[PDB]
Amino acid sequence: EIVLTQSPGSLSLSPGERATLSCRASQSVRSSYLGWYQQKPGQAPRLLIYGASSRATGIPDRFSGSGSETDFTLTISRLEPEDFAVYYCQQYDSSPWTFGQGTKVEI
Amino acid sequence: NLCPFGEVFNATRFASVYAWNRKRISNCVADYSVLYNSASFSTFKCYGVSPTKLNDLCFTNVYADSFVIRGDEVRQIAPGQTGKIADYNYKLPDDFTGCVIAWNSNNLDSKVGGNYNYLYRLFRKSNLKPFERDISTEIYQAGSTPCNGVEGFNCYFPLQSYGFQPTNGVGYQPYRVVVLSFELLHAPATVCGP
Amino acid sequence: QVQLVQSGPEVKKPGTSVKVSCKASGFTFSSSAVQWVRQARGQRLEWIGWIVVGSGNANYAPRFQERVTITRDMSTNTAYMELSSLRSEDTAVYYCAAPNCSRTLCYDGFNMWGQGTMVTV
Repeated sequence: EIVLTQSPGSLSLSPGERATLSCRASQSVRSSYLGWYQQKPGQAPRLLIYGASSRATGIPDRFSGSGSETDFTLTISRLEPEDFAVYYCQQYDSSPWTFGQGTKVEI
Repeated sequence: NLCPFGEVFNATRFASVYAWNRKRISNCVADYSVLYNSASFSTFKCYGVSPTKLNDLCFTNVYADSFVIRGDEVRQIAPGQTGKIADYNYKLPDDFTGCVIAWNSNNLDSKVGGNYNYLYRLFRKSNLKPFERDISTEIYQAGSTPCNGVEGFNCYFPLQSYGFQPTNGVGYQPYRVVVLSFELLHAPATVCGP
Repeated sequence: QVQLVQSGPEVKKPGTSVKVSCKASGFTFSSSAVQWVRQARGQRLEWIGWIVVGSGNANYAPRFQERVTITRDMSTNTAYMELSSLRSEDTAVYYCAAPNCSRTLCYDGFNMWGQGTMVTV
């Protein structure tokens, strides 16, 4: 069981400035076997990036990812009104594929 | 004198479809009427030749391809077919000459505890060429990222087992398939019927 | 238009067994694999287990390993998940998600997600 620490639990920030989200792993995880999901309230999650630094299709250039063995970071250049949702990371490296606590971004 | 057809068709354990034995038959007389008129065969379909002219005809080489496939997959061993076996395990050329022979081997291969010895290739980058034998156990690359020899997501074991059970229906019973390929070239026809 | 269309919600009494399924259309199902996750209302997502439909090999998370049987039916392009001995805390929205997979190559991420089905115990 690879526990995924999440910090911060909540994030209150105005639109237009930068944001830094943190996915912390108990032990090292392969960079390729990871993805980020945006869950809007009352909706299914939707993949944004895979392999830490590779943006998935249909996502604009503003979203970006930083890759490292034990540290993973998602950065949004410009906050938009529809981009306020709960973000989750997942590791495909080792079973079970755990999910993070989830960071809520609001204003 | 007589060709060793009996050894090929009475062998105690046959091979898996992915690695199929290739025996070249030469320098002997081939009796076909014992096999053709046998009451122990379920399928005897000839392609490119007539079923009774085999005795008259003389060929340079006879190749016996022996593999175990599942009941529903017997129809795939023919020229111009597609499927898990036809494309990834055993491909015949379009100008195939010979006969495809199959019989029900449920009481020989199936085990009550589960027969897992037989395997078939499930994942391959491209379809096989005619009579191509692929025996690699290399990890399948489903995506654009490297597996590095470790399984998991998008990295799977290419082989898969059949899982033959004595309580399955006819479509899932094991059937042994011997394919007699007739190859003629510019050499003396040392193989001839009686 | 590659989608994954599952069934509607169910409400079942305690101690019965629920059958959930997801039907794929528009893409080559056999190459792909399906992951099953559940999310209770107001909480995080929990990973039940994933199966490769073509191989049929099913992996299960340790907590729910005994009670989940994840099967697939290739003919109908459907992945099945069954939960037994349903307890009151098991009420959650269940999801299924598979990577968009072409015959030659697969997408590195879980692109396609399901609509979500509520299960009440």
